[PDB]
Amino acid sequence: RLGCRVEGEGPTYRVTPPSHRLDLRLEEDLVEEVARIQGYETIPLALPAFFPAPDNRGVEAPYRKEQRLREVLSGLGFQEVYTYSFMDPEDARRFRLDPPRLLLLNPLAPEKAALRTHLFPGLVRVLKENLDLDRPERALLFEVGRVFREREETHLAGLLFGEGVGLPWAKERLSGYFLLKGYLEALFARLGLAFRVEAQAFPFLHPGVSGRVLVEGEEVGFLGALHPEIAQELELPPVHLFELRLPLPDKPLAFQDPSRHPAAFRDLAVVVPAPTPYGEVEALVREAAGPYLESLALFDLYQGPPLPEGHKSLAFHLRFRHPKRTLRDEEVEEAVSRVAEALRAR
Amino acid sequence: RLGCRVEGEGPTYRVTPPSHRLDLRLEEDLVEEVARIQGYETIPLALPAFFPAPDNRGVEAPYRKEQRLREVLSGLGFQEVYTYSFMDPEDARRFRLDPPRLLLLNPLAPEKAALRTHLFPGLVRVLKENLDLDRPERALLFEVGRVFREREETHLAGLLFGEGVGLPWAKERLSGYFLLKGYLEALFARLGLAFRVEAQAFPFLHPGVSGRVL
Amino acid sequence: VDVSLPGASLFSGGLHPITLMERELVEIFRALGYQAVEGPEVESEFFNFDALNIPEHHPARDMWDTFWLTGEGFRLEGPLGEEVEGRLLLRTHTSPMQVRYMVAHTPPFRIVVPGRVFRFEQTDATHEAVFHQLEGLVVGEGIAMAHLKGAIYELAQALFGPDSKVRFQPVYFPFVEPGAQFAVWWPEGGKWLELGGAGMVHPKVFQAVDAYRERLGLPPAYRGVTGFAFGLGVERLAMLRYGIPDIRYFFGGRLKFLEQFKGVL
Amino acid sequence: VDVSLPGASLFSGGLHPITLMERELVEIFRALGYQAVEGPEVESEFFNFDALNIPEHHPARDMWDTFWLTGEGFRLEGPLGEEVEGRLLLRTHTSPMQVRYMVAHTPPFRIVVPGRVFRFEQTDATHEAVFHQLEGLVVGEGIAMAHLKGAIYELAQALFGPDSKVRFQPVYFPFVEPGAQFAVWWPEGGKWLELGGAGMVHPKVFQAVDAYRERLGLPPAYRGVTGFAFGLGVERLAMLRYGIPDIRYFFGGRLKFLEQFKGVL
Ligand SMILES: N[C@@H](Cc1ccccc1)C(=O)O
Ligand SMILES: N[C@@H](Cc1ccccc1)C(=O)O
Ligand SMILES: [Mg+2]
Ligand SMILES: [Mg+2]
Repeated sequence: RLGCRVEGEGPTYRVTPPSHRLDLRLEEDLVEEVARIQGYETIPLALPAFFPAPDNRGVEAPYRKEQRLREVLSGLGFQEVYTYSFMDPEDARRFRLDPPRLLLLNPLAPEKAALRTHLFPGLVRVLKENLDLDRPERALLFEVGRVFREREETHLAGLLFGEGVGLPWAKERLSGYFLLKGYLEALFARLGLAFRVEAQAFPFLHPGVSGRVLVEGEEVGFLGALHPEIAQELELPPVHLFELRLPLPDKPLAFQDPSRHPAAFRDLAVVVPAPTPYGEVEALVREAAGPYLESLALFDLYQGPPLPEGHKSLAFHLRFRHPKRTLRDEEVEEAVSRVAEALRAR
Repeated sequence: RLGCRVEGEGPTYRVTPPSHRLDLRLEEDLVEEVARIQGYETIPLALPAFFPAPDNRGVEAPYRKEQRLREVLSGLGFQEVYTYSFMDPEDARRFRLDPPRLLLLNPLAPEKAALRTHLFPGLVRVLKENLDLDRPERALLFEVGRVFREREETHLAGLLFGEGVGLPWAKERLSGYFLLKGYLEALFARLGLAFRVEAQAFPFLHPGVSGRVL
Repeated sequence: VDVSLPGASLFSGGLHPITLMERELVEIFRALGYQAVEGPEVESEFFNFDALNIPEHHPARDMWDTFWLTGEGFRLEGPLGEEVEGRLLLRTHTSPMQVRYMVAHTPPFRIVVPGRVFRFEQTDATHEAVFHQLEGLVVGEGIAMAHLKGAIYELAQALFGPDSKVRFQPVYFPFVEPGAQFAVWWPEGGKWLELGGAGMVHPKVFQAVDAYRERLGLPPAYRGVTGFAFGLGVERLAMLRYGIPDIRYFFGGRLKFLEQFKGVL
Repeated sequence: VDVSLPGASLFSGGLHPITLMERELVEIFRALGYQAVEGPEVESEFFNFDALNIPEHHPARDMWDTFWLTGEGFRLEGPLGEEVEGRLLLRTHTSPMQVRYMVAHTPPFRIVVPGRVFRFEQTDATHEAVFHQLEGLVVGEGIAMAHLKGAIYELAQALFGPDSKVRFQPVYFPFVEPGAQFAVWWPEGGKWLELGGAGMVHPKVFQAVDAYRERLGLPPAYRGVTGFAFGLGVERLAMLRYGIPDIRYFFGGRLKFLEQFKGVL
């Protein structure tokens, strides 16, 4: 009826289409025909059942991983945000960063002619426009997106700003950089990943308040206070940032029986130059504590009148334990020196 | 071969089992037989496909709801905990609360002879024993469980204790009741639910620091 | 400023391993179209025993050490919110849910039922009185054992494998014929793990369901349909999976333990 | 103490509506055994057009307003980590992933691909240049259209219904024959919603895949297998679902907006 010639006896036929029909070349094109003429509604409903080829097994992991993370954040207290993957070539300047490696040939507008190499610029920018529309006292958010440098990459950045948290009515607040870090650390605490920060010079980050980020023993992303020069180049006050690369590495848990025998407690302080970083300090103390160091915390420190003008004090709470048996004091005040010795012996 | 008598021409047969076989009454019992004798391993592998009866549609909601919540908490900062559904009748006193409506007839021990009417007692109790084993400075956790009063009920309780949060080294902390509330409010902020508290007298709660939840 | 310094002591929460394991198992069956639903920890001797072909004075009832309860003014709800009768007890397994669900619904369907169960037993390193199980039920015309077999097989793969496999041996249960116990191949640790029991839903169970339904005014729905159900111990698997050595550890609210599973996901 | 007082100002996070919608859609297909996987936003003209039966100088290429890119030292990765060539651009839809996945895997399978796409267009109340789509692909011997039909039907039910239904009309796509557009019945608002397109994977697409595979050393895997794929606009649905009026709203980082979906789940 569609003007085709059908030769053959079956089961496979010779069908020559009318010349005015150019969309008819394959057998499938021919099937689509019977279908539309019979009516797509005359096709029944069904569901397939099969055991999927093995190489398809794990597949979801990556995606899944990204989402659990996405979720934890929101549960931790971050508002998620969605930003255009575009970038104003000009901002490569405005924000002290290298130029975009990818440019559009048909940009939507000269201010979205490149491809974001960084996420945070967009965040900060959002901050601004929010302030101008509605005046939020504080703000804490994040965004996960693809940035483009030599290779496409999945990045995660977060921004904090405002008075901080604390009692609304009551005077004080607690905010600033150490707040952002506070959250950051808790996040990894939740992901079961070891994270720490080490001062690092960043063109876009105020120095002194600059620092690279070390997830479980690795260097990825940074964290810090937004360099004021930029803070002001924009009608903006002080802001705090951090931008990482995903996927986050992962430490497969190795469960470990905790012992019942009570721990060995200790009071201890360290006096070292005002410049020295907490890091190395904890590092050393820790690396010398011995194989029975259960805990290691810092409950206090201050510059301090009663000591060397260029040195500081360190409140370190210590705990020890032995799986199989209780720890004999012989080994405690002993290993304690093992540290103190190489402590400032260095 | 199993000693059955088989009469009939098919397709349905008359099978009388030997008297020593008492487990053979139904046709199905008879099938289990061919199966074990042919070997369970000789049964192929397959997967069913069908559109489920409509009344089964929403079903997962409740469970799902409970879990999202469970998850948010952990993400907010609460350690989850699992406590026995048992209760020491004695604690009905120790903790100022009414007596358990359900008791065991074969308790595991007189200290687990009743059914928890409240969750928190168990939490607090856990707190203690933790302090005695390891000495945690602060603690924030929760637990979701079934309590038993006139009807079985799903309850959620959380406990806070310790110095509170703030700078470890730096002097101050911020904790106490208004901390717990702080978290509570944020949780609802996350669930999109309006919550508030109003002072209420509770036998087990210090007054002045007591309050019902809305 | 010293950036290496510690930030504001913020609380990092975690989840209980059972919850994690439960979750994991659930996500698995969910991918095969199973829907999760829970039942009551306090049940009626009717749903726990009678409904499933379990006799009063015969050897079967004697496979589950039950906790009997007492007390008044306690209202137990039936599948349709009605009040039901029978000696009260603590669900000895999650199977009762099998019934409540069927009474309340129409085939075909696929459900899975996580839940804490209770058995009167002396608590040791590998035995508890309080633990969790995960019941599974799939009813519909045409269901056969091969389906159950595939079901379990998919589960194996999902857990270990594709270098893992399944073992099905015949076993006896009053609510299924054929009945079977199934083990799973663990490629890593190299051993066979007895996971749980399963089988083709027993005719007298279906009978029971319909009978109670009509007594409730509903039309029969399980005549001419087939089905299989299974149930497995969660703690065991969780222990093998997350590598825990003492089952008592789960109900032992120790933090040093619980935190160990903070980032499990 | 005054308990009615406000507690410590703690930060309450939230999620972006697209993420929520995405999530919801994903959980849906996951229950039918679909697995989620993502592709790259920056693609090669080869995967975006050529692989799928899309010609250079013919009317088809002319249905997608593409963003062309430029720049050096940028490394684009192929399905097997190899470096691939072709004019660079911004994925115009998520279909390219269809290919990358097939080249890299073996049937039978079910996947779903969420992802942000880009189209050169003027941004108005119902049209964006940057938005998201969700691609779906199911390949295997025996696959037919009825499967696609059921697939979509299940999706409908999952979203509205069981008082909702599906509409399938024939439409033209270079990578599927038969091709079709499908609408869904919204019982509440009472109208038909055009959701997305779908169809039976085109033979030349399968051809392409195998051809590139062999060029990569792999044996052909898509001869003698069938398949269907579909793709739908996420923003549209999210708007209808969560009741949003302006599509521009999504990329407009306004908080008063974003927070509105805090407790969506
Ligand atoms: N819950 C059952 C396990 C099982 C379930 C279903 C069928 C067979 C066995 C038990 O207590 O052992
Ligand atoms: N992503 C396609 C939608 C589609 C997918 C698969 C088959 C048919 C249509 C589009 O751009 O329109
Ligand atoms: Mg045609
Ligand atoms: Mg038998």
